Parts: sequence; structure tokens; C-alpha cells
Amino acid sequence: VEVLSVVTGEDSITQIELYLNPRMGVNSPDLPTSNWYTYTYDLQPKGSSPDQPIKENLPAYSVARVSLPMLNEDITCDTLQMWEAISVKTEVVGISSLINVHYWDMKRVHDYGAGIPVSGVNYHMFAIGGEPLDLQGLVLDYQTQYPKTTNGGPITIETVLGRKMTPKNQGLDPQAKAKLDKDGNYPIEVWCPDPSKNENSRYYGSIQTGSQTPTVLQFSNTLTTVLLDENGVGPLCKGDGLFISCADIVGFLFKTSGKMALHGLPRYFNVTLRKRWVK
Amino acid sequence: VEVLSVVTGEDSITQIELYLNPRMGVNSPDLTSNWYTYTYDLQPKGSSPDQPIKENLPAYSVARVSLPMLNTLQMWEAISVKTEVVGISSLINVHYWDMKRVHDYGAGIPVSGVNYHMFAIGGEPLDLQGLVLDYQTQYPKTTGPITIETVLGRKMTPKNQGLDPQAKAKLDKDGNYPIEVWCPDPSKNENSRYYGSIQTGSQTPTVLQFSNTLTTVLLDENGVGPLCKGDGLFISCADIVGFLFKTSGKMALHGLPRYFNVTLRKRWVK
Amino acid sequence: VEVLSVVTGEDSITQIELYLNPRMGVNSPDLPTTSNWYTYTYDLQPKGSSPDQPIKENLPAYSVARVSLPMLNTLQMWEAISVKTEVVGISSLINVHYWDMKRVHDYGAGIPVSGVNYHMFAIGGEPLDLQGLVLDYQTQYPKTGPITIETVLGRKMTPKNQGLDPQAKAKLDKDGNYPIEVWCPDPSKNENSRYYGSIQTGSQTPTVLQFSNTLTTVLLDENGVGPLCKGDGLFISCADIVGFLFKTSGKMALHGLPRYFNVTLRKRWVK
Amino acid sequence: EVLSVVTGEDSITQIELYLNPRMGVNSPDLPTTSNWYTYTYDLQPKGSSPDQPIKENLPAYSVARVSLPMLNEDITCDTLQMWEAISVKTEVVGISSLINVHYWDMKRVHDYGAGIPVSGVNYHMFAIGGEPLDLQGLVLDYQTQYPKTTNGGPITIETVLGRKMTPKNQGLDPQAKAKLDKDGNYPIEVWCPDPSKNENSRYYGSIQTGSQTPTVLQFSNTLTTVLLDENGVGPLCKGDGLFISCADIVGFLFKTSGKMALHGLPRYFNVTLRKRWVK
Amino acid sequence: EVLSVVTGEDSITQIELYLNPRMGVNSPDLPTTSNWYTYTYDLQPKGSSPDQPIKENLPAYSVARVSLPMLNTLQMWEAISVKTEVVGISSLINVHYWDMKRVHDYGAGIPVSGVNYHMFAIGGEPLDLQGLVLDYQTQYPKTGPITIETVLGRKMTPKNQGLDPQAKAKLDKDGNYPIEVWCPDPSKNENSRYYGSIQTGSQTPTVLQFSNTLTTVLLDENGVGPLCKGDGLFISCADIVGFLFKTSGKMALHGLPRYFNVTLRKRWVK
Ligand SMILES: CC(=O)N[C@@H]1[C@@H](O)[C@H](O[C@@H]2O[C@H](CO)[C@H](O)[C@H](O[C@]3(C(=O)O)C[C@H](O)[C@@H](NC(C)=O)[C@H]([C@H](O)[C@H](O)CO)O3)[C@H]2O)[C@@H](CO)O[C@H]1O
Ligand SMILES: CC(=O)N[C@H]1[C@H]([C@H](O)[C@H](O)CO)O[C@@](O)(C(=O)O)C[C@@H]1O
Ligand SMILES: [Cl-]
Ligand SMILES: [Cl-]
Ligand SMILES: [Cl-]
Ligand SMILES: [Cl-]
Ligand SMILES: [Cl-]
Repeated sequence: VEVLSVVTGEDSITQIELYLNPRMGVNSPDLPTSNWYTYTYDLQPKGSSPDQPIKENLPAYSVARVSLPMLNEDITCDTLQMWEAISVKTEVVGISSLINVHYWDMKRVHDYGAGIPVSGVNYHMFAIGGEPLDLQGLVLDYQTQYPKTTNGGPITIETVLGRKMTPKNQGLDPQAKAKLDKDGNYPIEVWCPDPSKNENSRYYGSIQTGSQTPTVLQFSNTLTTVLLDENGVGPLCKGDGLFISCADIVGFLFKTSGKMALHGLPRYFNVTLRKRWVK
Repeated sequence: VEVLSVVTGEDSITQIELYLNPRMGVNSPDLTSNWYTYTYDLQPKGSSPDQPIKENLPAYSVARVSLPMLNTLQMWEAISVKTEVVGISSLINVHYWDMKRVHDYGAGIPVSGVNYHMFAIGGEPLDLQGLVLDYQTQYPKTTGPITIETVLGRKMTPKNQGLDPQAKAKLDKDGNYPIEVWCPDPSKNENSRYYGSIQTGSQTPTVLQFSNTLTTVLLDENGVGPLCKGDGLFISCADIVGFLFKTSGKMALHGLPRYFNVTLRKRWVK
Repeated sequence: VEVLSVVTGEDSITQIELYLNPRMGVNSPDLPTTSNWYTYTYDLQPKGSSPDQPIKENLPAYSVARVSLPMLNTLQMWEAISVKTEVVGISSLINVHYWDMKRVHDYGAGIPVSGVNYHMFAIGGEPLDLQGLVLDYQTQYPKTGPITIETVLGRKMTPKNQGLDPQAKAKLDKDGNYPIEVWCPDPSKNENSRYYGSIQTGSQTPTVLQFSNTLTTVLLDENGVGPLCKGDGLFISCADIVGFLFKTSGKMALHGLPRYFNVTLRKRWVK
Repeated sequence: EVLSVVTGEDSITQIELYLNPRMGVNSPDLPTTSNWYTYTYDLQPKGSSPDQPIKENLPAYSVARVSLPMLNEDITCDTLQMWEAISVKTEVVGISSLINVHYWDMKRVHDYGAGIPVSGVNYHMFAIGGEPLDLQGLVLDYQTQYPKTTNGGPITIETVLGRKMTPKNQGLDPQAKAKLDKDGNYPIEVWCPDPSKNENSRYYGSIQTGSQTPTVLQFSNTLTTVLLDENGVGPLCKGDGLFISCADIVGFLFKTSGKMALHGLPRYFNVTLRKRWVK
Repeated sequence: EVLSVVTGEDSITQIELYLNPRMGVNSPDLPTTSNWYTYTYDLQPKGSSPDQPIKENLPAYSVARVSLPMLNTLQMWEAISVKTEVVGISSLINVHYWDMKRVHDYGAGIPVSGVNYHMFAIGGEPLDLQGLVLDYQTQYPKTGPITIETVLGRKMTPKNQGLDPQAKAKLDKDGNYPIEVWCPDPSKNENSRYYGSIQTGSQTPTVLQFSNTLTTVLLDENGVGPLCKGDGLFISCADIVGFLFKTSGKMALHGLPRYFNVTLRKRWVK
């Protein structure tokens, strides 16, 4: 997979724009329950063993594969052009919507007060790759009984192993590995990016725990992420496909009853790519 | 529009100064004006639906600045800006007559909690994307703030809790675009620069800086700043600085004004 | 004033040292009657009925000094090029055993000085330009005592003074006289001054401060010019509120610390 | 004496590994107790003197020695080639797992609410060296009776001194030194890196105390730590051994009863080494 | 006058030391009270005036003078850089001190947290100190701690709540100068470098870093480090890391030792 020179010429640079809507558990706006689109259901400890969480309570990674302009007339040549992602402008959309402290069923911060704003657990990541993101499985509790389904979601450790989790899945088990190849099917609480692979991807992420911790976010269209590695090489899109992945949990909606649901926001991407000779 | 060379000469540079007063809900000091720079009391009803009043919807400030007329032609290019939140010091006041106390015999709870800060400099209106916390929120009809129902010509659906590419607007009117409804559209705004932050929480400290030594460069990666179409410079902002906590337990958001000093140069364009 | 070249010669550079003591409300230590509360306010409380009629002891104000510089005289002016500045006495805030300190819980230590912080300093060749803006326009500040928006306008504040009112302007020409809660630096003026500040609200928010004698602030603008001292006077201004003293009864007073300055100045030709 | 970097073909090599946390329950393989793998047991003040902590409540450092390819045919020569560690990409794995706020026995934040997220005390460090990490002993309370090493306990200050601790071990006792040469046997609360030694190691660490303090962690495969010193020399691997140490405490699991247990996450390393001539 | 840096074979030396914290119980070698070494006694507002704090409740600065090899227009050692580290940070993960107050019933102990104070100084003479106290009516013990009364020879007046030019001392004795009374004097200390911070609050997270890759450069703006008068290097510090919370509700401040490795070079001076 030898990288040669950057292609020179007129249309050697292109731009790819897209947005990814969050997949928090209620993943569709088009259902007769869709009122909770971009939210989970109510998150509660069961109180007895074992936990059997519902799919609505399992926020999942967003992913899209973007098809790119075909570059090579004869694909049997050793030396071909490939799209190389060199930079990205990315932004969490709808941040301002979180100033709303008057949702009708918001728990009031104290008697007669404004609602507790969306706050608490945050998880924020994005990835740009020339192939699916590689995932490592690890869970808080190996005894958790994740939903078994027939329609390909959610995919968890039991799904990939073809057998029950054992205690080692609370740590790093090299067999618990997957590719982020489907939108809204790989739960955040089960899968993280695999740092031992992903040579052809760049990812950036953070978590914030706490129950009412401030959600603190910036947005600016002046911010650019360079996607080049130390050798000056960005992700190379094999099969003329650009993989874009993300997750943006922005906190809890505090309901009057005391119930709490996690909330997510969409993410925008503008990826600059260039043509690169490879061998 | 292809960008040519920067113009050289004696009157090549100019500086535009302005301030923008906050539009929190009570938007005029010349009327109920006692609550100017504040909302009314923000309070989840406990029952459905939510029908917020106009006084409870903080909105973006905006001004179009007419620039000296110039005229393949010359356009004004915004190259840098000094901007500052004005009146930050007023927030040390912990003795508002009706301020809720931190405890018995204590000082008032200081303005703190939800902050939202943004400013934009552009050569056309700021492009907005609509997204709401709850699509069932019934905003007042435009007679009146502009919201998603106004632009769509029909009610919101669940998709307006996410990114609906139809929910788009332009920031063309001062005090009319609710902050909780509209955010800068990153898919557009090629000819504007915007910078913003949010801080959620109820008594989360308000932490702000001020200095006249701080400059924001508005040039893009190619060395080109926003280009002022029809000789109009668009200046937009929002500066929510937290809640005024009242004795009863009621709470209102508060805003502060923003000052701008924009440096512009003449630029040949085709 | 057109700025020419930096003067060359043996004694073209001078250094100015000073400290400013905080003006928190009880502004003097020399009153045998009430100076125990020097560097603090009195007890800050919401009145519970309208209007607020705050006392002078509850209005922290800016510190100011004009420093006389050597007479030089198209003429020469002193140009401030850098400053080393420090909040003095930061270590005193480890004391959690003030005799009347509200305890964190039963048998525990005192609540340390914490909560509202406001820190700013300014160096200029003339008084700092101030913009007026208050939380509540119906506040009835003491008559001139402190100089407030009502003082400069010669009439009662109106709602517009809760936002930016271009008539609500003053110069910081008097020590301990301009209430911090009324006045902020005017960013529309102050071309011949450099100012830096911040605020932190919240009731018990940690007071977090640094101090080092290795930190210099460069005062030159984007054109390599520092403030130029009109009539050979250097103006230094600051405020350093460091949080609340929490008292047993529930009462709370604001506290401030002093600030030190070492300003480096050079001679500059101007026209 | 350090001489010149070796110029040649296979002059650079990469070493990949992960270390699973040793929080107290250190094996996933034990017949009965292993469900608490990556956790401590319940942490409690005894209420009477002295503290007599159990193994399971004493998080320890992770460590591995990695065998490097043999470089010298003749080991008698004055001048030899050694592996020199020059950079490392390291990442805490499984960070996303901490969004789980529905552990079956999770203490709620309030009635009907979600579980208190894993939060509070954090401790994070990693070290890359050419020899075992040098340790310095210091404890909160010198009267603490750690389980005896001979009884199958961890190695602590008493172990190294051959006698009981005295009040001076609440400060810096220059005789309370050890080397990190054993996985999950040196307690974090007893041993910190020794700054008076470790010339042939690079270490980086932080603590965060408080009970429900947000756990704030980042992850990216774009972040590289440079291991070179001020003279441009990285750790030199004695006996062809690369020493890799870490500790990643990420907070408390809050249980319904009020009981609390600390939790850790695994850490991944990718160390780049080059060949170096040494006299 | 500072001349040229000495060139030659043995011109650079390294000085290594550590300093144990002087929180109040200053010695590990006492009959029955050393169990609290590196801590204060219990800190408690009396509820009546005046405060009469005990020496066990007054954390003080650590200081050492290191003798450097003799050299003698003369040569002097010049401190050019330091690696410094707070040792024992990992010990603070212990949430099971036998008498630790719980966060809630059945819970773990409240971790060491709250007030932090961190400072270090390297110089060629003793650090210059400025006196300032929260409460000038505080009755400190006589000499033993050295406080403002000791140095003035008369009672503190209200001015000592601010900056009193007469309230000055030199940090010449280990564990004798209370932190709550003395801070580094910025009006002197030309021949020292000092770096410090405070963090207030009762349960504020203790957030500390440690790494053997961090170096502080000690040279001033002219490239000159502290010059060691009479071949003596002065090293001073303080590291309060927060409170130990006891079951009863009582609280003690706690400190940690600090390590130093100073690089010095020979410098010609007239
Ligand atoms: C059956 C009965 O009533 N017995 C009591 C016995 O409990 C008591 O001992 C004291 O009990 C209290 C209970 O809150 C504390 O546990 C005392 O311990 C501490 C404290 O936390 O207050 C421990 C702390 O470390 C000590 N501080 C220092 C600096 O050493 C303090 C301190 O010495 C005391 O508060 C005195 O200032 O004590 C514990 O001593 C005894 C003795 O009072 O009386 C029996 O009748
Ligand atoms: C500014 C000041 O001196 N405040 C003091 C007040 C007032 O003397 C009286 O309340 C009269 O208003 O009295 C206290 O006992 C109190 O209530 O806590 C102590 C406090 O320091
Ligand atoms: Cl995050
Ligand atoms: Cl913000
Ligand atoms: Cl501040
Ligand atoms: Cl940490
Ligand atoms: Cl600190």
C-alpha cells in the first residue's frame, strides 16, 4: 500500500459535505413514539439482576459511507489514484437549542424556578476514514443482557462472539472487535474506537461524566482539523468510499417525575479531499 | 465571484464601530421597560403544551452597517475585529432588592447559570439552521418572532428535533430570531465568520474576560475576509450571561451588550 | 499625536513601582471607629422591598493612581512598554479559622473566602474611559460619596442604563470613587490605555489565583506603540475582589486584595 | 556514553501492547469473585483504628516487560546497539463504556432518575522506560496495616524496610523506595514515581480527587508523546527489555446501598523505537 | 555587574534535594504527636473573638539553603533551570482512612480536597516576604511562628489587612513563617524566581500533575538566572493539598513534600 506523489492538475481537490442526525435510541422521526427522536427513553437502574436494557436506551454511533468520483479507468494498473482526506471542518449543530429551560415537563431546579437545562453526561467523537472505523468492545458490566434481534441492531459483544460475555469483557478482550459499518446499530456503551487498528482513520473524542455537569460546547466555522498523519498522509479512500462516523451526547433531559433521558445533537462535516498516486 | 488583489492607496482602510444592545425578550427601554435586557420568568408549566411568550425568547442581535460606496469592482473586505462584552462588571451586584438569597441572611445568588455567547461578522446576513429541543413547542405567531413554522408554512414535525435541511433562515432582523430555535448554519455562511459557545447549568458560574488588546483575524485559509455585498456589513451576536434569581423562586435570563470595531480594506473582485 | 521614533541615549528607559490597596467599601485603615473592616464590604443583602438603596460600604470601587513622571520638555513622551503585575497577599486566603467564620458543617473548618471574583488592571497615558451599565436602573445609589450614572447625567437613570447608554460615560480619575458594579472599561475609547480583566460569579465558586515574578505583560499595540503619557502622567487602575467572607450568622461581605505594579517606560518622539 | 543513531534498513521497530487494569480484583478467571474484575470491593472507613485494608481494595500499577529483538552477536564489545524508545501513542480504552447510567444496582441521582455515573476520584499515569520504574513510598496514614507480602499481599513500605512504618512515611522517607517490577502488586496509594531517579524512564501523571467529580477523558489516534530528553535521547532498553507501566482509575461505581467501589480502564501503547550505538 | 558565562571542564553542577511539608506538626520524631506529621490539628472558627490560632494550625513555608562548591571580579553559581515535583500525590487516592467522614451512609471516605496552595522558589538569597492577614485582630502565638507582630515589635493595625510596607521579612527559617501571614514580596525578589497558586473551597477537587519531563527555566528577560551570594542556593516551597475530613466533622489541612533538581553554571561577576 505504497503512497506516492500528490496528483497535480485542475480538479485534483474536491469537497464532501454531509450531516449526521443523532441515533440516541429513538432513531427515526417517521414513526407513529417519534416524539422522542434524538432522545433515549427513561434511564433507570433496574434494582435487581440482571440488567436487560431496551434498544431505546442505547445511544449508538452515527455513520455514513460517501461515494466518491471514480478516478481510474483501468483498475488492474499497479499505480492508481485514490482520494486522500486532508482536512475537515466539523460542527455540532443545534447547540443554541439547549438554552430552553421551559420545556413543559422539565423538572424545575427549585420550587417555581426554571427547568434544569440539558446537562450531565456528554460524549463527543468524530472519525474520518478511508474504510469503516475499527471498534473495540468493553462494558461496565459483563452480565448485562443486551437485546437479541433479527433485524441487525443493536450489535453488541455477544452478537460478534456468538456466545455470552465473560468477566474479561469488562476489560480489553482482543476477540471483542467489530467494524462501524451500520448507522445507529453499534451502542456507544459497548463499543469504542480500536486504537490498535484504525491506521486508515483519524478519530477524536471525549467523555464527561457527572449528573448535572455543565454542557460546554463551542461552534465556529473558522475551525479546521488537519487529517494528515506525521508523514503528511491522510486517510486513503479504498473503493472510492469516505467513511464518516460520530456521536454527540449532550446530556440529560430532566423530567418532572424525576425520570431522565439522554439527548444527542446532529453533526455537520465538510471534508476536503485530494487525489494521490498510490502503488 | 473571483477575488483579485488588495487595493493600495491613501484611503484603503476604514474602521467601523458599533454596539448592539441585547434582545432578551423585553427588547425596548422606551416603553414594561423595567425588565429591558431580561426575559420574563422562565418556568416549565408542568402540563402540556408549552406555549412560550415572546418575552421568554432571547433573540439574536443584528445590524447591517452601510459602508462608504466604492463603485470588475471594489468591495470592502472585513479583515479583523475587536469585540467585547460590555457591562460585565455590573454582575458583581449581589443585592438586587428582590434577589433570592444563597442562605438565610446571605447575599443574593449572583447572575449565573445558562450562558450563550456568539458573534458573527459577515458580508451578507448570517445563515441560520433551525433545530428545537421540542417540536411540540408552540411559539407565538409572527405578528412576533420568526420560527420554523413561519419558514415552513406548516407545523414542525419530529424531524425538527434533528437537522431538517428545510428549516433554514437568514438573520435579517434584530430581535426576531429566537436563540433556542436558530443556530448558525455551518453548511452555508461561506462569506461570514462566526464564533460561539454555550454553558448549561442553573448556578454554573459566569466566567467572562474583557481586554482591549484582543483582536480576531477574519481572514480565511486563503487570506480572504468576508466580502461586503451591496456595501453592507452584517454584525450579529448573542450574550446570555445567566439567571436573575428572584425571592419567590422565579428565574429570568439576563443579557449584556456587545461592542465591535471592525477593520476593513478595499478589495478588487470580478 | 503622530508617533515618531524611539529616543536613543543613556537614560531613555525608566521603571515605575507602586502598589494600590483595595477600595472595597471600607476604604481607609486610619479610622479608629470602623477600620476593622478595611478591605471588605459591609454585609451584602437583598433589601426585600423596592427600591434598593445601597450604602457606600457595600460598593467596591476601582483603585487609581496617577504617577508623576520626569519632565521631558514635536516633543518627547514617556511610553509604557511593559508591566509586571501581581495580586499581593494571596496566601492569606488559606485561613479557614476566622473567629466568626461560618462552618462548612458542624465542627468543621470555615467556608474559605470564595464566590464572586472580579479582577482587572489597566495602564494608560490618561485616565481610563468608563462605560456605565447597572443590573437595575431603579437602584438609588448614594448621592455625591460615589460617582454613578445619575451623577454624570445630572438626572435619574432610565431603563436604557440596564444596557449600553452612550451618554453614561466617565473617566476613572478618582481612587475609591467609581463603583465596580456601575462602571466597566469603555471599549469604544481607551486608545491610549491597555486594560485586562475578568469576572467569575457563583456563591462559593473556588477562588483560583496565580502569582509569579517571572510574568510580564507587553503593553505595545499592533503598531509597536505603548500608551503615551500626556502631561507626563502615568495612570494605573485595578480591582481585585477575591470572594466572600462567610460569617456565622449567614451574612456575607466581599473581600479584596492589593495589587503591585512594575511598569517599564521609554522615551518616544511624537508630533 | 550515548553515541550516534544507527543508520540502516530495519533501524526502526514498533511495539504494540495493552495493559488491563489491576484495581483489586485482578483476574477475570477466578471461579467466584471475577465479576468484580476491573473494580475494587466496597471502600469504607473502618470506623475504628487501625485500618487493615484488603487486597481487593488496593488498586495497583499495571506493568509489563517487553522482550526486544536481540541486536548484538558479540556481547563482549564495549560499543553496542540498544533499542531507544523515541515516541509513544497511548490511549485509555473503553472510555465510552462510562456512559452507562443504568447498572442494575446503581445508586440513583434522585428518585426515579438515572444512576450516578462513574465519577469522582481519578488517577492517571503512564511510563515508558529502559528499566523498571523507580518508586517512592508515601502513605496517608503510617498506621495502616497493609496485608503482609508473605501472606500473599501486595508489596508495600513495610515490605521494603523489613520493619513497620513510622510517622516519617507520611512524608518522604528516602529508604521507602522500590522498583515497579510486578504487575498488580504495588499499590497506587503507597507508591508514586521517584523523581530523584528514573533517568532512563519517562513518566506522565495526574490525580483528581472529590467524590462525584466529573470524569473528563479524551481519546484520539492522532496524539503522540515524544520520549526524547533535552539532549535528544530516549529511554535506552537495558537487557533488550522495554518497560511499560500505567494506572487508570476512572471513578466510583455508586451502588444502591451507598457502598462505593473504584473502577479502572485498560490502556493501549504503540511505542516506536530506533537502534542506538552506546559505549 | 554580570559578565560572561564561565567556559571550561567543570562549569556546570547539579543540586538535588527534597523538602518535607511543614503543616503544623512539623516533625516525625516526637513522643506522641508525630502521628499527625504532615497535617495540622483541627481547624475551627471559635465563634468568639479574638482568634488565637495554635502553631499546629499554621502551615508554614519549607526552606533550605544548600551549600554549593566554593569558587573563589569573582565567579558565582547561577541557577539556570529546575526540575521540581510534588511527591506522594498517589497517596491521596486513599478513601478509607479509618476515621474518615463518609460521602453518604455506607459510602467511601471524602477524599483529601478543598484548599490547595502550591508555591516554589529558587534564589541566590532568602525569599523576600510581604505580610498580609485576613484579620489583623488575630492573636498569633509569640516566638515559634514569626508573624507581623514579631517583625514590627507592636500589634497589627487595620492596615495589615492590606499592603503594609513595614510588614516585611526574609524566609530564613524552615517551618517558622506561616503561609496565612506571609506571601512572596513582588517589590523585591530580584535575585529569586517564584511560582505559586491558590485554590479555595472546602471540597474542591485536588488536581495535580507529575512528570519527570517538565523543566522550569530560571533565566530572566536578560538571560540571567539567580546568582548565589556566598555560594548558597535557597529553595523554598509550600504544598497544601486539601483537608482530611474526620468522622466527627472535624477537618485538618494536609501537605505533601516537594523534590528539586537544580542545574547551576559558573558566571563571572564584578
Ligand atoms: C462512650 C463514649 O462516650 N466515649 C467517648 C469517646 O467517644 C471520646 O472520644 C472522641 O470521640 C469523638 C466522637 O465524635 C471523636 O471520635 C474524637 O476523635 C477526634 C475527633 O474527630 O474529634 C479525632 C481527631 O483526629 C482529633 N484531632 C486531633 C488533632 O488529634 C480529635 C481531638 O483530639 C478531639 O476532638 C479533642 O479536641 O478527636 C474522640 O477523641 C472520648 C474522648 O473525648 O470521650 C469518651 O467518653
Ligand atoms: C458589617 C458588620 O459589621 N457586620 C456585622 C453585623 C452587624 O454589626 C449587625 O448585624 C448590625 O447590622 O453583626 C454580625 O454579628 C452579624 O449579624 O453577623 C457580625 C457582622 O460582622
Ligand atoms: Cl465530552
Ligand atoms: Cl458560553
Ligand atoms: Cl475573575
Ligand atoms: Cl486525573
Ligand atoms: Cl493551588
